[PDB]
Amino acid sequence: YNVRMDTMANILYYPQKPLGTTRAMEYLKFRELPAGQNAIVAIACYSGYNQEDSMIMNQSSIDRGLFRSLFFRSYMDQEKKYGMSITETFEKPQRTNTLRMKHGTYDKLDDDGLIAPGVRVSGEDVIIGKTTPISSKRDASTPLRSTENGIVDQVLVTTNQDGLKFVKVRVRTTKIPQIGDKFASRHGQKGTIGITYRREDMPFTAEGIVPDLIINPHAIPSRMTVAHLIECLLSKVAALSGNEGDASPFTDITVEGISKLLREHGYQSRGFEVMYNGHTGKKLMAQIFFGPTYYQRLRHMVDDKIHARARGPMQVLTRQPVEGRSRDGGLRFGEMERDCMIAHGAASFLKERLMEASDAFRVHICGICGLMTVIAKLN
Amino acid sequence: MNAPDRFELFLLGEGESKLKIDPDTKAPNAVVITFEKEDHTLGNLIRAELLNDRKVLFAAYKVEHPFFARFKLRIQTTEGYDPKDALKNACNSIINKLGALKTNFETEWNLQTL
Amino acid sequence: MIVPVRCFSCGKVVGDKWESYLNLLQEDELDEGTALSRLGLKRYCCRRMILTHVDLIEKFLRYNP
Amino acid sequence: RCSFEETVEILFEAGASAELDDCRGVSENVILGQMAPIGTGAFDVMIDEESLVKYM
Amino acid sequence: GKSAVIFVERATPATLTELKDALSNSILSVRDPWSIDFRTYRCSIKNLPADVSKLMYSITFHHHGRQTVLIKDNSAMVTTAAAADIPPALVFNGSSTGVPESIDTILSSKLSNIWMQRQLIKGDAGETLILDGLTVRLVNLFSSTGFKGLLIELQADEAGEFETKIAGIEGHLAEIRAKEYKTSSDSLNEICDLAYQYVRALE
Amino acid sequence: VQQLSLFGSIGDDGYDLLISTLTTISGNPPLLYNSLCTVWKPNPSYDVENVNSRNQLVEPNRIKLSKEVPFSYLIDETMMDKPLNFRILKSFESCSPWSLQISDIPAAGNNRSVSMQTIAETIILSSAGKNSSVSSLMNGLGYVFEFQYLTIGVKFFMKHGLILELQKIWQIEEAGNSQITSGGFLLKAYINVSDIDRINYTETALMNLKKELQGYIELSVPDRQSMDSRVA
Amino acid sequence: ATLKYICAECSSKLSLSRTDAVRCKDCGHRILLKARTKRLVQFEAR
Amino acid sequence: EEGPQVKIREASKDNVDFILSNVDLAMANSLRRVMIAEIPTLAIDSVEVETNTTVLADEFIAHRLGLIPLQSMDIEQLEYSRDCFCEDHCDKCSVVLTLQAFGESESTTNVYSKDLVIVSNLMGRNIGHPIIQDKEGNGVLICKLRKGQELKLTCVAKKGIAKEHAKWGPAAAIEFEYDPWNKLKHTDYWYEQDSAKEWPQSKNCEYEDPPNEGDPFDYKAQADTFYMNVESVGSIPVDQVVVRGIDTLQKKVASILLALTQM
Amino acid sequence: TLSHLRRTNTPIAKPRQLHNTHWGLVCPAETPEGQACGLVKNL
Amino acid sequence: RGNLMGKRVDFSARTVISGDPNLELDQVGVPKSIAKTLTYPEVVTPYNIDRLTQLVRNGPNEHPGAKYVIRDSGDRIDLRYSKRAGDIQLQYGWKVERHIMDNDPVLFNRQPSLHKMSMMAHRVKVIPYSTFRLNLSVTSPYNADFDGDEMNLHVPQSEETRAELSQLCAVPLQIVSPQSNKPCMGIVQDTLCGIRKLTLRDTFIELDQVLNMLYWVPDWDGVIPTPAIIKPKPLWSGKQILSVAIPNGIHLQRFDEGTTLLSPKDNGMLIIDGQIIFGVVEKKTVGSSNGGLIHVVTREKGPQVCAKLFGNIQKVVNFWLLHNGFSTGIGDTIA
Amino acid sequence: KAIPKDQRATTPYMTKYERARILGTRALQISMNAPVFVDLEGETDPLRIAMKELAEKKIPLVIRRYLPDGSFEDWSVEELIVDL
RNA sequence: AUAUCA
Ligand SMILES: [Mg+2]
Ligand SMILES: [Zn+2]
Ligand SMILES: [Zn+2]
Ligand SMILES: [Zn+2]
Ligand SMILES: [Zn+2]
Repeated sequence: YNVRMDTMANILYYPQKPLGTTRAMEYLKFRELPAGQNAIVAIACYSGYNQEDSMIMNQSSIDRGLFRSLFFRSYMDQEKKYGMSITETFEKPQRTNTLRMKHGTYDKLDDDGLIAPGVRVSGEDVIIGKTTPISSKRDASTPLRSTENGIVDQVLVTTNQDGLKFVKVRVRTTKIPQIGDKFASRHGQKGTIGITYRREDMPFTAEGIVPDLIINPHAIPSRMTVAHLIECLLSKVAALSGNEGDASPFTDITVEGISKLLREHGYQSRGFEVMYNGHTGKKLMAQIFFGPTYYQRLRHMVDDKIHARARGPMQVLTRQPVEGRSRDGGLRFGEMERDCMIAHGAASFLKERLMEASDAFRVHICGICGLMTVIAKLN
Repeated sequence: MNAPDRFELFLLGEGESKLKIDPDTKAPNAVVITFEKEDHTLGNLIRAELLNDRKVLFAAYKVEHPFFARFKLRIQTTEGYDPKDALKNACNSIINKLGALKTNFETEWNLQTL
Repeated sequence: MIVPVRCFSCGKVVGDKWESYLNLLQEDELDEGTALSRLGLKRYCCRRMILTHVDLIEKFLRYNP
Repeated sequence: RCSFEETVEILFEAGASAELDDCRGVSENVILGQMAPIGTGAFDVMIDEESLVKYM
Repeated sequence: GKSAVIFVERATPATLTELKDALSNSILSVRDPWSIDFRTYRCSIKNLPADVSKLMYSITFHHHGRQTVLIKDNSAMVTTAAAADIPPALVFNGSSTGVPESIDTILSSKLSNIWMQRQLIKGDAGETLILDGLTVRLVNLFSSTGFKGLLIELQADEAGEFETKIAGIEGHLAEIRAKEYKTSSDSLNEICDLAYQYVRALE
Repeated sequence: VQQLSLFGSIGDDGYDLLISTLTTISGNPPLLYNSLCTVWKPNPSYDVENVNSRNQLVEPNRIKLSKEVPFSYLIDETMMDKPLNFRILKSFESCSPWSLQISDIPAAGNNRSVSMQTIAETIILSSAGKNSSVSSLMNGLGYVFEFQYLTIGVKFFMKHGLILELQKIWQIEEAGNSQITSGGFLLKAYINVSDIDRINYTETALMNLKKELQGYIELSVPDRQSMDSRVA
Repeated sequence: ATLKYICAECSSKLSLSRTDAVRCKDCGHRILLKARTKRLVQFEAR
Repeated sequence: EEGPQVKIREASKDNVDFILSNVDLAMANSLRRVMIAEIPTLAIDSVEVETNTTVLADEFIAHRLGLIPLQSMDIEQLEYSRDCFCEDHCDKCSVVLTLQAFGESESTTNVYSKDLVIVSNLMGRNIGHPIIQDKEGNGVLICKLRKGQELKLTCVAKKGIAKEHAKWGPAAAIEFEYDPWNKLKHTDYWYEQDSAKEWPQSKNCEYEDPPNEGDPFDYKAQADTFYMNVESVGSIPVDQVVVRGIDTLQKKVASILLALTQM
Repeated sequence: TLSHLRRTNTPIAKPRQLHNTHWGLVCPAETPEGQACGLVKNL
Repeated sequence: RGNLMGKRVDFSARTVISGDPNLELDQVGVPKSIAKTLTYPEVVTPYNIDRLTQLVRNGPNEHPGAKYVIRDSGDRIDLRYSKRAGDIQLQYGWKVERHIMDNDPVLFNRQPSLHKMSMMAHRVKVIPYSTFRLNLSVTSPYNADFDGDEMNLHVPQSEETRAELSQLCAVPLQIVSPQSNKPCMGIVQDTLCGIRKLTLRDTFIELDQVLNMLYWVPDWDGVIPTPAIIKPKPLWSGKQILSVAIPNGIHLQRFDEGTTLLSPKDNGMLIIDGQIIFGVVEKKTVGSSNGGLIHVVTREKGPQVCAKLFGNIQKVVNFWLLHNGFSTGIGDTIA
Repeated sequence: KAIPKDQRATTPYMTKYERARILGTRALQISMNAPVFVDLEGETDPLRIAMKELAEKKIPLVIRRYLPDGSFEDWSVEELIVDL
């Protein structure tokens, strides 16, 4: 990973092999190159911040490196040749002789038009300085995505098949598990973080153990993901025994077999453990199903999703808001949304959405032939 | 990104008192103390000690939302007794109890040879 | 990749214990469960830290610059 | 009619038949960007100078 | 007039009272409470000529005029935000608008690029203890980070016996087990030395 | 502080008539006064970024120091024994207290009935220490002397806090003082306002004075840019 | 002092300017890197 | 002696097993919470990287450096930089650590918490020493280098609490139990046939009298007697995790009394 | 990466269903949800 | 279909949704960043002039701040760059484009939108963290969950538009729906699960917890109800302390299979004057049911009263269950 | 054509839509510095002002209620029953 | 255009 320039690369800080494994994984290179970490998971009802597929994370564990990841994006740019005379250039543009400059800052550019690796960047800042001389010259520079930030990892200069100077810039960030951040077990049991609690707020075993993750009991029944519960029980034994827990498909391993082994370790056979409430210290009237379960960190993180707009770039043809988060677009108040407004009887709210909040324009029409013919020299 | 600074949990805000004592309207001789940059650590401790006070009629605390480190504590006492005084005494009792706890641990620790 | 300092769940330093664990296995031939326990890793949260670690750093070192 | 399914084949025929759209549908006023004649816009609002001068 | 400021670094909110009682048999009367703000500004100039501080202190006395003394490089400037303290002649010729504000407000709103407020120590509900020819003021100083210490302001009209008066108060500090404290009675115009003393005792 | 004002002017010959008019209109004869102003700017040798600790843009501005001087310092020997009254204007250790002011460019707005300027002021009462001169103190703040001017005139106290100044201004330099107002007097009418009401009320007072002098002397709103002390 | 660009494989420093020839001195390979800023970067240890 | 009482069961450099009798569960817990969260410690907080030729990221390494335990015995005589009067840090408020490492060896060169050197003046106080519990005396393994792999950096360690970051957490797991026979009826035991056979008996059962079935339910009964185990990371000695915990909670309560006083 | 190098596309009777003949040749679980469901086979 | 009958729009915002037991039914947690972007154009008026001047002073970066000033003249002042962003003196009739603030009415929507209830008006609540937070009982109408769902937010720009939202499509109004002439929001998950557990005959609460459970109800009269058991030891039942959330005047009767006036199996339901007499509270009672506690409350007391009841029932129940706990294991599948 | 007051047959009660639109309109006008026909008992929000004006039936507006044929009945806000 | 998200 450290020697390749790819657009986007996500690497887990401290990957862990799973406590519960398949005999088939041997060939899949999975234990050598894992996709997650064995989290200490309590299936409990706690503050109600884990309702409807959400989960609670141990904010204490997150600090210790649980689920952090590296992030590398790579920005590219060419120095194109437009015919006999016109040639783009790598340089730090000067605002007096360069048109349509980016509002972002150009100070982090060395005179070769690149940021040296090691400089910390931030939104709207200029990674690569470029101008497309035409006459003095327009600004063709590359700014860092406005929704991101980080430190420049590496910057390389090259020529291609025909010898056009082109430069690749890598930017490294460390993404620390936040709220809308998605995670799942290996049982189609997905969810986002609802809240993160510190160790003291968390429920705890008399032994001093605390969950990394709190998942809701309400997941399990309707879903019938029994293997999730077994994964856990087996992983608990595996963790204590120091033996690889064989979670392979068609085998002679029984929930009874594993139960017996867990009782040999001092824990209650069905994985339950008595827990104490973190805020009061009072024993919970319920005993919580507690043990390690292999959880995966998924590509969907809240900060790459979050988007808001209030007047912005417009299309040329339709003169309406541009598309997508990427382009600082506006959202679509579509047909089905029009319908709801019509159902509500929100006549003026609708007019506003369709006019003031988007499209709205003024023409002069003729009273004889109701056409937009009128040569309004309004002045 | 929309993440609040970690010190916001314990470090008082610009012009923000630890305590804000407001009087309860619905009940006679009852008050509501809002504790800024505090959690269960202190709330449940105080509430439980006020419960030991005989002249205290009502005592409860609540952390209205977990994103904010603050809690409202409601104290109701018998007529003539002041709830601020009730809180003052429970605070004192706690300290004196902890003082003995330290003294007792220290004595017992010094006896150990490990 | 590279042993975690401190167990995520309780924060018992686990950074020192790596080589010592790997040694109690080659040199002492000992099974994983005893080595962990020898090293005083009693809670399963701490056990899982070492037991399930994949020291990818060692492969990473195999590349020249 | 053109906002559902037949669009252009409906507007050509609309042309040669010299149709006249009275703009009472919700669709029309939406295309036109005017306050639709639905709930909130199903009636009109007027100031009365009589009642106005009465309250002062 | 004469003065001295004693700042008890190692102490707690209680230390004030402990010292308050060690004087119980020396007290006479108690006048109105006092207040005080102690600000620290750091200069942002990057060419600053060698040996020119980058630090400037602002000492605001409450109802000692609502006056603020600026201190930098052993020099002081006395200012006031009180319209009532404006010299009559300046109001008459229009030099003044008759409606002044604090030099600190000016610093933070008009000169903020040059001067940045680093710290703000406040002392509220202070106590004015009146002894024999020696007025002793006590107040607990607090920062944005909780308690910061105890401050003793010693003012005495009696130009004579003073070195004794200061030594006496330092003694009552030894009694209450108040060790590791700083005392200043240095000098650079009363309000100015007093302000300076706070700086010496707190910086 | 908010200063609402209007300005005007008259040539030396219009003096007596104007004094007579303002005396009847206000009920009181004029009062002689003077003031010395010294303007200071950020030291150009030093350079600092123009931003907050919060990284917010701060615009560099001039600081104005102003005080009075005893009239006797403005009367030479030729001036000697001349009624110390309004007619005199025609024949033209530590630091002292000073008024320190920083002003903002007047409020924006087309068709403003008056000029409205915000003024931050504090009072310097005294100093002590090594470098106690007001000059050193300004340097300590990171400022340097730029220019200074003397203003001599007569003022009238009117109703609702309205003040009228008839002034002459002289810039001061060793090369010599030059009269900025050479030819006549700068006329200024203003009210200092520490609520929207009192602001619209003050505007009215100024407007009534403008109205009452219409035909004789005109009072108008000066150009915002002419009342902007920012350094650039 | 000063290493404008580094080599990808042999890791030998290069220090070249505009129109100097995008290649390494000894080995062929036109790859070449950039070498860290001398403006030292600080990180919070959290 | 007086109010609540302690009876230590076992001691070491790393553990304190004890019994806390004549106490409110609320108090036992509030102490437990404080030990985890509010006791101050010294930990690396800023990492300026001069050179890094390693297989690991600048911040990956940086993160680890915070989790390395530092001597926080005399932490109480160090100021929080926030409260300190300088510009950033100084001696009165920080410990400066240095780390220079290089792959001289053909074999893999290791970087340990022992390889950290104090560059700031300690004012002769027990602070900033990387805690080494390691038998071979190496401490925490920070990094691995090959040949021309250099790591040159500077660390600024600062006073802090676990609420700000879990790196300033002086305690590992805190064991906490009460009523090993469920005499209080504080839990309804989930079972299949017999809750007594199905659920394992606590160690602490031996330190309490079994209920004896031929007795009615003691409703009047309240929770006192808490079997706890405090585990230290290194920064502060096990005893001082308990003591400083008791003291922090005491100071925390005093602030409230004082707040009321100013009001 | 592995599962991408074992992916099968089927362009355009009841193709989406898991056939008996798919035993041991194609994965009964690895298929997309929606539009391409059962038309994207995995070896 | 795509530029006229539906079009993308400005004053729109979208992010990942997550639940909250501490939000009121009708509110929506809005991330600070989203609030700092979305704007409402407010006309300078004697009533707001001072407040508005302050948000202008606060500027585009501080939370309760503003982005633009619109003069009578028509030209827009950008507070981010204007050299006069400080000394900006407002005039009646100007517009201050200020940030979205706590209690502004906003259109919240989950696509598809095959319902009028798929777009409802919520009260803003500016909060930290990057997700839109919603009350759990409002989940069902939108058809949302927190497995990675995103939701749309639209901001009205006129006093008229705002009224439309607040007066016609606000969440409390939408509780009883015409789709099936019954409530379209009810008590779910933790709160539903905890509500059964709380209301069993077996379930008794000690004084300490009763006081916290009481204080937790935001409209509680301050009256400690007489314990169902006064000596040996004062004890309250679940039924009793839940009834504090049930408003006075609320009358309900339900007979399930085998219900007598002696309800031996704690069958059916009997609520007299907003006080439970018998039976266990669950889906049939507190869900989005035709005969529902919600159906009666909306109809009898009002939509605003019923919306408060949701929050109330959840604040008590969730608190109780936080301390009681609830789990699920393999042991629960074992027969 | 306009139906005479004596021949009006639409509801004597104000529709949800009418009330929402009156409140919207007044609030808008109040916000555009229109004269307020009630004592603002400290009120500052134009909708809360509108609510107050409608509460005392001091809103000088009339609802022109159109019939499908094109005719209409005019109703004063003062005369419409507000049971909503 | 493919992949993907609920
Ligand atoms: Mg979903
Ligand atoms: Zn025409
Ligand atoms: Zn652990
Ligand atoms: Zn080479
Ligand atoms: Zn310092």
